Amino acid sequence: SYYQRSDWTADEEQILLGPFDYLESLPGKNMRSQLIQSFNTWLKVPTESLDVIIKVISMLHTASLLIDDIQDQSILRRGQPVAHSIFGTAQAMNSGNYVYFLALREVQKLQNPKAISIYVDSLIDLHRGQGMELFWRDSLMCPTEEQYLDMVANKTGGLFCLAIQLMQAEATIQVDFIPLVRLLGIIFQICDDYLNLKSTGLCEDLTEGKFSFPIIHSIRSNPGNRQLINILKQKPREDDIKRYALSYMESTNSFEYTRGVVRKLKTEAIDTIQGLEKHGLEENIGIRKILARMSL
Amino acid sequence: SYYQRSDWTADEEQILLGPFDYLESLPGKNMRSQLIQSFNTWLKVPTESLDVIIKVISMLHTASLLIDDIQDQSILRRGQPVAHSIFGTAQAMNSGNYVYFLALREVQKLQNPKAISIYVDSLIDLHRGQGMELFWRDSLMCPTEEQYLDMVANKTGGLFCLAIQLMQAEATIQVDFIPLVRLLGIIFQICDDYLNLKSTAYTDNKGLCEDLTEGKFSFPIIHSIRSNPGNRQLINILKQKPREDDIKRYALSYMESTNSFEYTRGVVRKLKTEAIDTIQGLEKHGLEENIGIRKILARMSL
Amino acid sequence: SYYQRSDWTADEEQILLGPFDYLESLPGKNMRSQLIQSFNTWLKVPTESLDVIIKVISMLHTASLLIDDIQDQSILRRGQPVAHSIFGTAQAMNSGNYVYFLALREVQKLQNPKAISIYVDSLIDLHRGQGMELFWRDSLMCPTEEQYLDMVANKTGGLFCLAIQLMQAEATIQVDFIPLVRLLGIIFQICDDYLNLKSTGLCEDLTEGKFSFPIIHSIRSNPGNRQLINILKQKPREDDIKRYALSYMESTNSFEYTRGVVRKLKTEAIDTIQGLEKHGLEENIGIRKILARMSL
Amino acid sequence: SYYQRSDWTADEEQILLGPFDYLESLPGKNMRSQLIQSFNTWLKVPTESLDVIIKVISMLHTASLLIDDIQDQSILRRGQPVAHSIFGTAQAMNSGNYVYFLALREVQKLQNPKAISIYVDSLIDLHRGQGMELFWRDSLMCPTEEQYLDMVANKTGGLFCLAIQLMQAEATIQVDFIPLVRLLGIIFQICDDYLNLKSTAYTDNKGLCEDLTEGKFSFPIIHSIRSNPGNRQLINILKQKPREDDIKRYALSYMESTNSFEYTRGVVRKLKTEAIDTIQGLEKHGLEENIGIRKILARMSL
Amino acid sequence: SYYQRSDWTADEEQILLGPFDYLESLPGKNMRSQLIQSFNTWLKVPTESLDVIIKVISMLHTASLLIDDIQDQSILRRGQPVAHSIFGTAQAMNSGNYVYFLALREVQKLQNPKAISIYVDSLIDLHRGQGMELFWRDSLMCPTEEQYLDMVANKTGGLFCLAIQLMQAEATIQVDFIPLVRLLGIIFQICDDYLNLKSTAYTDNKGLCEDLTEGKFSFPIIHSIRSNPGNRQLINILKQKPREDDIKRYALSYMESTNSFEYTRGVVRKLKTEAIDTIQGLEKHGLEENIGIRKILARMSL
Amino acid sequence: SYYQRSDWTADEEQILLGPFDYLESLPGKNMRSQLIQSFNTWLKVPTESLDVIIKVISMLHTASLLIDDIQDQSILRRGQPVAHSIFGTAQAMNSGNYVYFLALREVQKLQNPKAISIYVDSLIDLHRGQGMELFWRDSLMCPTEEQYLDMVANKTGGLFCLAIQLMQAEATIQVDFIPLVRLLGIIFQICDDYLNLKSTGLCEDLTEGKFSFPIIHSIRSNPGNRQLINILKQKPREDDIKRYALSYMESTNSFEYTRGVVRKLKTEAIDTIQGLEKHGLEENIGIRKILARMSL
Repeated sequence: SYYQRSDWTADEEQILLGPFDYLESLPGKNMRSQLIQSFNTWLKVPTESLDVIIKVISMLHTASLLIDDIQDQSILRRGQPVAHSIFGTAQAMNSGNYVYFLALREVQKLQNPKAISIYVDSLIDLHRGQGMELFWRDSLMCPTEEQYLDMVANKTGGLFCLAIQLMQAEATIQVDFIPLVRLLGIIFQICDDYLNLKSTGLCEDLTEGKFSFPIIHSIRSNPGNRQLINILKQKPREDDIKRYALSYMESTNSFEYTRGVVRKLKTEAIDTIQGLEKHGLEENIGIRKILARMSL
Repeated sequence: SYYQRSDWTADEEQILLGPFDYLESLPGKNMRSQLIQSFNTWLKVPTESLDVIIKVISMLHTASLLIDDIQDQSILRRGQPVAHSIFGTAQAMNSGNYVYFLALREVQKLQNPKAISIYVDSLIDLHRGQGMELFWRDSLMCPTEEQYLDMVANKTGGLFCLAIQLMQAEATIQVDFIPLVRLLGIIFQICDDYLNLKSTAYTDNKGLCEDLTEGKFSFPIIHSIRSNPGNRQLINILKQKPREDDIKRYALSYMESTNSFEYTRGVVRKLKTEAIDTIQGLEKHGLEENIGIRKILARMSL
Repeated sequence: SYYQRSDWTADEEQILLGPFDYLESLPGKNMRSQLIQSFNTWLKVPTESLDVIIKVISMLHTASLLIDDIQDQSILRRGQPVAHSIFGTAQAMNSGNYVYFLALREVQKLQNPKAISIYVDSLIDLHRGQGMELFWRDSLMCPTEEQYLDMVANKTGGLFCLAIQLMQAEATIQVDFIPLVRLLGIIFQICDDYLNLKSTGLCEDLTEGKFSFPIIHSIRSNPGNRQLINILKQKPREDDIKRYALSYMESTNSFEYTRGVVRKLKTEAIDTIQGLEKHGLEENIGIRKILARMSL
Repeated sequence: SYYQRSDWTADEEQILLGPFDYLESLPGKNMRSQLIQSFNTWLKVPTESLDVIIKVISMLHTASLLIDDIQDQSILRRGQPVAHSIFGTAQAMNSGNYVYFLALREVQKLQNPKAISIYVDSLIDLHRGQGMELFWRDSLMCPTEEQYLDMVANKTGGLFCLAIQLMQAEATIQVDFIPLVRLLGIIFQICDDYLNLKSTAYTDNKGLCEDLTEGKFSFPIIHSIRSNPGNRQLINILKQKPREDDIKRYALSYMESTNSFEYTRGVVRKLKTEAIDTIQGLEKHGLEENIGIRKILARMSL
Repeated sequence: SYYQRSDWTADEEQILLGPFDYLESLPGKNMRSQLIQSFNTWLKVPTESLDVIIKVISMLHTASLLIDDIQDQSILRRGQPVAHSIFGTAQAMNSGNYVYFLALREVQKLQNPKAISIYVDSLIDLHRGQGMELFWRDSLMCPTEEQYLDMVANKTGGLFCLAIQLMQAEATIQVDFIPLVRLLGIIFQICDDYLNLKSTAYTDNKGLCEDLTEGKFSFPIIHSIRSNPGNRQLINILKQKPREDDIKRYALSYMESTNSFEYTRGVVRKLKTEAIDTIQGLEKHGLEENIGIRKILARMSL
Repeated sequence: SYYQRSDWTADEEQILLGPFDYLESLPGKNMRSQLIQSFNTWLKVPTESLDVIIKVISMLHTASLLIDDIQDQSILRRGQPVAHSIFGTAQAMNSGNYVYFLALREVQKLQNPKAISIYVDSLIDLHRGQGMELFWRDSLMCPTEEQYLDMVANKTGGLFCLAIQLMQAEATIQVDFIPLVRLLGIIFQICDDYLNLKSTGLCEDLTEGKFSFPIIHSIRSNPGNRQLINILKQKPREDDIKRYALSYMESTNSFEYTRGVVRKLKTEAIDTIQGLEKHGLEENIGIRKILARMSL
């Protein structure tokens, strides 16, 4: 009687989604979507469910950008200012975790008894990946390549795998695509690492102190030289430190090593793609295109 | 194959849970699990289900402390360092949101279909309340008391309501206890606001007037700001996020001049009366007299 | 006997006027002066007094730059470093307030019983304007256009009006020019706001968190979007935040809105100028030129 | 018309005066209005004029505290937060200079033509003294004692001299009291310098040795620096602007080793003797014996 | 000629030595010059040579405090400000390395050719130990206890060993005392590590647990970190370099739970027993019983 | 028995010399070496000793760069990032002071009874010079030209003189070259000061607050203007402050004054060089080349 509970208003949603709406208004390379499209060539998910899945994955992806940019302490995002440099850390963080749960509500629309478990297991894999990455960063402990790949499997596989698993759960065909999906996420992340250092901020991964795939190679290629790992500790904003690091990683042949690893991995994926097709699946051009987009 | 997927190990769980386990080992008031037990006098949920519910609510509560101490830039927690000042904010944040989803997995063990929707709706309300509170905070706009209470109902209420709705989902009695529990969450939050400013117990556990340092528009702060809009001293103090004891001291003195601490006591007094009436009303409809719930209401007092 | 009061020396003046002499040595757009010249076409102030007034207004103008640059936390001034980044905050502040009172001593040379009251009322209007502007800035409270204009009347009218009022007090003609003078100061300030965002630091008003005329328009044009007002709170030094804000203000048509307001205001001034001339005043080319200088 | 000029409102005055009103409500020593009253025994200015003078001098004094606390980067004021740490420096600064001109308007009410020139010359001296003090401060050059006293005569003296010159302008007696009042302002400032370092009353009101934190070349600091130029410890401490109590403590200890606090007492002793002689001299020329002025001199003592 | 070379003056020495002289005037424990005197019972170095040795070792010790307080970012030293917080780091650093070479010049006065090589080898060991300690520090890698003891032998041991090797070079007795003195330097450093955390005497002289603020992997810290690798709380605290007393307090509490302070006492106990055996062994070979050396061993104790 | 002293390993040397090895891997203008070569035309030091001396001087020079960059708070070094911005202050400092003593061990290889005294006296002169320079900087006390030159004699003469003195101590000829060596170091330092402000970071000496030769001239040329010395106090990172200072030093004719001083000093050196040659020394082309390299 003294307290009268009010309904939630459009204006309040608008406030809560400010950081989220901002990010969504920035053009990006929409690739989770193309990945969904080219797996749908095989899975043929009914349209009403595919739209639900696409919206769930868009939401989760954007929400996790809000959070990752805060936790990585990035400065740019699709070339425009990072969401929390407009709205502040707290509202960006909370906006993104809010969207995690709007997405779960959206997922409930599949009215599929397995969809909740699929969502939970992905979000758990997500944070498990991002947690091991923060652990190495904060401890200055360089992982092995193998350790890095298991982490990437979790933390970039998480949403890749989430999308395809939901599609699988809504489709009639019972082929297991997840191993291939996980490969593509690993390739995607390794390419990302490479492009962050070699492509037209300058090497934001160095500023953030991240043990990325080529940085790992360079540090371990000659553990007697501690210049690179010490640069990571400094978390350098300066272009002159970054340019020096870049140059040292050239001397260790680490960009050549990464290119050859991506080559080896694309070859496994094509081989795998051909396996599924030699077993009664339509030839998939769209997925070969996706895999060509990653190349460097 | 080049990639050889591996199993998650206990050593890795331990890393992921470091911040959470740190917080979990500092002693707390356990209001929430005592509130559950008082309601279980009426709802009589079996032990197996009730352990799950208690575990889910305490996972979610610790998790959100992890996150809220970061977003509030708090310094102490249970009179000990905030988790993120040991582990850093990134890992403290990630561990906290990780646990949100460990708790979702945990509530699946009820194999109750209403349970997922209850969980979803409550996490949503949590973030809605927290989101409006940060909005006023960052914009320097003082809410009305009514707006404050709507937000508290979502933020603090959302987790009280989650605990009792899960119990209701696990019980066959068709009484709605949620209004009562929501009322208790408001009373609890207003008491918390008052104590953040007026007690050596909380001033030893979170700092002298940490709500001032954070710039939070709490219940007595709102009252004192709005009771004399021509004086901007208090809201300017909030803008400054003072760590100094002298500013906080002056602000506290100012709020006594506005009779705001008395105003709050009076409000809490009216709400607790409403709470007792509600309890007595439920009991006048077949329920046994509930001493535990009277004792938890009591232990929210000044 | 133990204390012997010493005279004030040229060397000490030189110290006290260091920040002031520095600013005066930087070329600027000298417009208070042209405004005085083109009103003198009508007022014909005797030369000895006009020189006193010109010196008083030069002093006050430069002194208030010393102070405004500190209070706004600017970084550049006429392209060169801001006075307090050479001399420090305290000496720049004190140098400027010192000059306020040297000017009052200079004003006493008019030996006009009204001149002191005119000076006091202007300096009061000055600080009243700058105080409401700090109040909105520090409180994140966006004023209305109407509120902003009353503030500008006070805080840019103050020295405009001061100059013309002294001239009026020293002249024989009794025409009231102040309403027109105040209009011109409002036009001058709105143009300044526009030029601060669209012209060749980049949008120093965003860094300073100022509710300027186009920013006000943009914020209020769509109060459901809080991106701009939140950028103001951040007080951004980064060019990427400023560029984004700039772009958002384009989308709200706020530069088009400001241009049309300045158009409307120039038309009132010409109309007013023509009124005074249709009542026995020389046709004033110089003031029409001044008003053309503001255009955008 | 598009522009519709509006009147200044009381709500707006209140904003403009927030910092000033804040300071004005913290209790002070009221040396200045007591000094005026002692001189009024001799000058016998009518109440109406004397209220104006007292109001002008207290407006100007509060205003310049607002400004000086910013320029000195002070932390406390009358044992309370500095105005700018509630209101921010911009508004605190603007409000302070605003009041300078409210006071100019206020002194116009004497309708005394000498009054404007007196006001102008004193504000000029104020800024000249403050300006030399910042110059030594920022350049790390220690003045001589003589230069220090010239600057104090302008800075602290300028506002004592303003109060008594306005009274002289409102009186027909043709005695010059300004030399005496200037002497009193020096004594007052030297006492202030000593007490900033040597008293729990001022160390509770402005902090432990706040003059050190600010880097001010005060009277005992100058003496101690110059008495042994081969030791640069003290002047290097000034350069550092220490907030830590340990540095300030060490510096205080150093200045005792230089007998600087004794040196100051001795100087203050000589000046107060000169002050009494001057008073007795004025009284030996027709003026009634002035007990009040003897009591204010007394209450400047250690 | 345009350039007219000039002589170095006492005024300039005084500047160069300001930081050094500041430190030199704060009272210390004088362990090192007492250790020299105890060994001189056996080595019986003439007074003239022994004064030189004592002067060289105390120059080098003060110099390296100057430098180590900067590199460790220490706050207090002998319960007084660190030299560089008066003089700034540049001058404090330069003065300290200056003195390293004044001491080299000073040791030349022995006109002993072994002396230069002894000096060189010890300064080398100093920097080797300090260098490994910063390496672990900055990399966040906890050494093993064995690696810690190797580093301590170089860093703290290097200056004990320097003092006694110079004495050996000035004596004709052909006994090797260096193993014993190195052992004493380890015991001394482990005691220092323990006391940095567990005594109001050292907590009043260097701060509450200043080793935590600095991130140093000291003896009990290493033990406590390594005794439970699954808990990363302590090493994460080191990473944070906490100045707050609450974090340091929690970390201290954590290390008690790991029984690390007991572990250290036990280690120090074993080393002191080894030290006594060594002494007794040397004495069983012609040397007179040495009470002084037993008393300095004693005064390293808890 | 409980403690077992371990030997020092290559891996540990590698750690301790990390900052040092880094610096040595950056190309620099190798001039201490050319100075040694062209004095060896006269001194003809036996090869085995000349190599020892060269290594000692290389070590000391690089080590003192590690330290000076920390104490000056520089940011660049031979165009690449400064050593302590990779390794941190403490390890760079300690790496450099370690090398001081490795060099002393190296010097012992000359097995020359005088070499230790020569080393000590140079290192003392070094720190005496750098100490007076920090004293003026930290006290804002502008030295006289004459004071500055005595300081430079110590702090840039120190290693110049050290090199030639060791060569002298290892050579058979007994000519005293030190006065000429000291002249060349003074010329070298004055040229350095000039080039730091006029040459293609921008005026790092202003950022560091250094009283260099032209800055000294400018400040003292008109002590009534305190703009330059106040810029020094600010230690400006901004290019706009530096550009303004640069311009003010132009107006004081201070770069013209420095060029004329260097002219006067080169003329003394040539005159001195010709003296030594008119007394039985080979004509030295190499040293005239060195002296031409300094020119501006």
